[PDB]
Amino acid sequence: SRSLKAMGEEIWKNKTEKINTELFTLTYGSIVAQLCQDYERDFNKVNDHLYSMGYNIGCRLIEDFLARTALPRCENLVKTSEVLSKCAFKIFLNITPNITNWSHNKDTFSLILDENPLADFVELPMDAMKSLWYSNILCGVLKGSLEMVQLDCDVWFVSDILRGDSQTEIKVKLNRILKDEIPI
Amino acid sequence: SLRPCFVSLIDESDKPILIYVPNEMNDVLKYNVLSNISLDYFESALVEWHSLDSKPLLKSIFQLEGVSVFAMLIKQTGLKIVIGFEQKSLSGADDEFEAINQIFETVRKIYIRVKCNPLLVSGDEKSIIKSLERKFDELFISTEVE
Amino acid sequence: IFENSLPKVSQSVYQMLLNEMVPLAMGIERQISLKIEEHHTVDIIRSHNLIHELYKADEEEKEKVLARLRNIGFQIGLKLSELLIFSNNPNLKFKEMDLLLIMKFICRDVWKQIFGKQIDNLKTNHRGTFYLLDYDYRPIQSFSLEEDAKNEELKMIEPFLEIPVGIIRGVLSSLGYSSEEVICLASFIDRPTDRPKTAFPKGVSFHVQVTM
Amino acid sequence: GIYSFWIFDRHCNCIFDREWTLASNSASGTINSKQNEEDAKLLYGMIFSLRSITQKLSKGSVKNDIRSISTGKYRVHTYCTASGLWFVLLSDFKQQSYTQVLQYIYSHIYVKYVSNNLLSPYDFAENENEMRGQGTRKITNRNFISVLESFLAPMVNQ
Amino acid sequence: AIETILVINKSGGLIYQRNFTNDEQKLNSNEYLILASTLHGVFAIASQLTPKALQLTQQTNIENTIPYIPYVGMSLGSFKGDDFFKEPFTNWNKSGLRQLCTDQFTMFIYQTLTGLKFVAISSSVSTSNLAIQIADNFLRKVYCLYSDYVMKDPSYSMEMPIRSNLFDEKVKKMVENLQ
Ligand SMILES: *C(=O)CCCCCCCCCCCCCCC
Repeated sequence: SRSLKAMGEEIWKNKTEKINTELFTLTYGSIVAQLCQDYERDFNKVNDHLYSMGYNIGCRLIEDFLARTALPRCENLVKTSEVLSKCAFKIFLNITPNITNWSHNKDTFSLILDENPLADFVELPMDAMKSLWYSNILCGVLKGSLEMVQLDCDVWFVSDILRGDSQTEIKVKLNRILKDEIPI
Repeated sequence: SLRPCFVSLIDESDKPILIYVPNEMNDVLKYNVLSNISLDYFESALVEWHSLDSKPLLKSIFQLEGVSVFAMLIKQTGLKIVIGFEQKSLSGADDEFEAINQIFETVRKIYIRVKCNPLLVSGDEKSIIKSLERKFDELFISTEVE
Repeated sequence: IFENSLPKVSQSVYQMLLNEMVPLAMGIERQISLKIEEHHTVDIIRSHNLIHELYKADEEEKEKVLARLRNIGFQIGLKLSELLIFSNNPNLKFKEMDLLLIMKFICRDVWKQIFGKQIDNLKTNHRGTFYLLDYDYRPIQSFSLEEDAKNEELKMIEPFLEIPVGIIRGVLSSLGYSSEEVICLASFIDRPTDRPKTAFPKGVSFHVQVTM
Repeated sequence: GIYSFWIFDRHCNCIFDREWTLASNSASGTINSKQNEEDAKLLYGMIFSLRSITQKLSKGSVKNDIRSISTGKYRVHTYCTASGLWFVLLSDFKQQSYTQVLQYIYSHIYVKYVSNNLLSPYDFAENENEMRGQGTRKITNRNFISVLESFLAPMVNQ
Repeated sequence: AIETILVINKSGGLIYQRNFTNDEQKLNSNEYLILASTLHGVFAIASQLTPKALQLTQQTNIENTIPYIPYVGMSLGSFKGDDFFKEPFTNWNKSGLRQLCTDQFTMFIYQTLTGLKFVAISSSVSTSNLAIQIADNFLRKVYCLYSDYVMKDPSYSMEMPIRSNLFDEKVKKMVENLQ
C-alpha cells in the first residue's frame, strides 16, 4: 500500500533488534581474516567460499524478509531493484543504495554504494588488489536470495572503495525467470 | 550455610571412586582414614536402617579427629554416601539437620546425573572423577556474586 | 544517551551470520581435504549436511574443526576492548582491574552487546576461577532435530557452543591473562524449574579457570 | 474452529499436515499421517487450479492472490508468499477475517523455528525425484510442532 | 457493485459473459472458456475433500436455508407482483464451492439443481457472511430471468450460447438497481 521507502523507514524504527555496526564489521573482518590466514594465503579460493557463505545466508534469510515485510512476488528488474535498493537494505544494513547503469531494454541494473557497513574502516594490506573483494558475501546473499523468488540472476562486483576506486558497485545480471513447477 | 569438610561415595564392591575434599596438605589422608572407618561402620546389624517407607535414611554414625561423620545408603542402587563436617561449625538445630539431608539429596542427584551416558566420549572413569570433582567445587565453593 | 547515537545493523542478519560458522569450519576443512558463477562452477554442501558430517566426523577431524572455530572466536574477542562502544562512553576504565571487575565487564556488557540480553547469575570462589551460566542463550534458541531424538540434539549442537568460549578465552588475553594461563570449557546444564519451559531443553555454562 | 492445517512449498508437495477431527484440543492429531496424502494432493490441486483464475483476471499492476475459498460446509483460508510457501487451513464459519493468524504463523513460528533451524534444512528438494511433486520428506521439527500445537489449541473451539 | 456475471450450462462451457465494467475489456473471449472449464473442474474436485469431523455426522440442516431480503433486485414477465419470491428458500450445493475472496474482487456462485452454474464477480469485498445471502438472492433472481427469457424462445438450442436481447438488457437494469 505505502511507498516502498516508507515501508522500511517505518519498520527499521519500530520492529527490529539492533547492534553496533562496527561490532558487526569486526565480526565479519575476523571471519574473512581467518579465511585469509588459514590456507596458503590464496586470494582466489577465498572468493568462492565467501560467495558460498553469502549464498547460504541469503537462501536462509529471504524467508525472514518476506515474513516481516510481506511483499508480492517480484516480476521485472525495475520493481526488483526498487525493492532491494529501498526497503531490503534499509531493513537489514540500514543503507539505501541508489540505482545507476541500466543497460539496454532493462536486462540488468547495478547497485552503487559509498557507505557499505560490511567494511567501513577496513583499509587493508597491500597484497589484496587482484582477487580478494572482501565483500563477496553481499553478492552471495543477493544471488542466493533472488534465486528463491523464482528469478535467476548472477551477481558480481565491478568496483570497490577498498581496492582504490571511486565508489563500490555490483552488477546483477538476470538470466531467466524460471517457471513454477507443476505436479504431474 | 553449611560447609562439608569431606565427601565420599562408594559402590557395592567397596571401591573408592572419589574421596574429594575442598581446597592443609596432609589432612586428605585423615579424611581417607575416616571414610574407610565409616565404610566399616555400615555392613552390620548394630544400628537400624531403612524400614521407613522404603526410603533412604540419613543418620549420624560417629565422630573422630574433630569432625562428625553423617552417612546414607541407597538400597536399590548399592550407593554408599558419607560426608564429614567440622564439629565446631555445626550448631545442631532442627533446621540445620533439614539443611544437611537436603545437601545429601542434592549430591546424590548430581552423582546419579553425572553417571548418565551423554556428553561422555567413552564414559572414562578418569573423566567421571574429574567431572564429579568439578561439580563438588560448584556446590560448596560458590558465592553468587551480583 | 550516547549509547544509541550510533548506526545499527539488524540483529537477525548478525545472529544468522554468527550461527552459520560451524558450517564455515566444516566446509573449509573439507575443501582443504554444481552452481555456475565464473565459467568454472562452484560446488557446496547446503549447510546442514555439513552439520551432520561434523556430527559423524572422526575424533581428530572434530578436534581440528573446533580448534579452527575457537581461533575465530579468539579473533572476535581480541579487539573487543578497542571497540568504539566501551572505550569512551561507559565509565569503567581498563588500567588493571585485576579479576572480578574484568569478569563483571565480560559478563554484563559484552554479553548484552554480542547476544541479545544480559546474562543470568554467575558464581565465584575468589581464588582463580569463575562460573558463568545462561538459561536461554539466544544465538541458539531455535535448534531442534526431531521429536523422539532427545539424545543426538546436544551432540549435533555442541560444536556451536565453542564460539563464546572463544570470546572469553580471547578478551582476557590482550587485557592481561594469556591463552596458556587461562583454560575454560563450555558445557550444558538444565535450567531451574521456575523459568518458562520451551526455551531450550537445557541451559549452558562456562568454566573460566584463569590461573593468576 | 479449525478443522485442519496444511503447508505446501514451491516444489508442490505438502510439508506439514495436521487435522484435529474431534473437538478436543489434544484430539486425534494425526501429525504427518500417510493416511491423508491423497487429501493433500487433492487440496493442492484445488488451490493451484483455482489460483489461476484470479491470477488471470487481475487489474492494474498489483498481481493479486486469493484470500479465502468457501463452500457449503467448510471454509479455506490461504496465505501465499513470494517464497512459494502456501499456508492453507480448513476451518468453519463465524470467523470472517483471519489472514492475521496466517501472517503470525509465518512471522515467528516458521522462520523462528524452520528457517532459523540450521539442523533442519530449508525447502525439502533433495536433488530431483521429489521436487517435481511426488516424493515426500516432511518437516518434523520438534519445536515447530510443539509451539504450533500450543498456539493453535485455543483456535479449535468446538 | 457486481461488475460481471456469467453462466455455465451443464458440463462446463461458457454461454454468456456480458461484463458490466465501464471500459476494461482486457480478457479475451477464449480465455473465459478455459476459466469456466477449470471452474467446473474445481466443483468436480471439491466434493471429496471435506474434513472427517463433519462427514460422519452433519446435524446442520437448519442453516442451509437462505433468508429472504425484500427488494434486493429493483427499486415483469411470467412472474408478477413487486418481487420474484418471498418464501425463504433452500440451498442446493450443500457441498460445493460458494465464494472466492481475493484482494481485488469477490466471486459468488449459485448452482441450479440440474447443474446450471451462475457466477457473479463483484469488486466490493456486504460483510462477507451476509454477502452470501445477498449474492444467492440476486443470483436466483437472474436465474428466474433466464428461465423466463432464454427458454421461452424457439431460436435457442439447449446448452448453447445465449444470443438473446431481452435477457441482457433486463439483467443490465437488474444489476444497475443493485449498487
Ligand atoms: C521481490 O520479492 C524481490 C526481493 C528482493 C530480494 C531480498 C534481498 C534480501 C537480502 C539483502 C542483503 C542482506 C545483508 C546480507 C549480508 C550479511
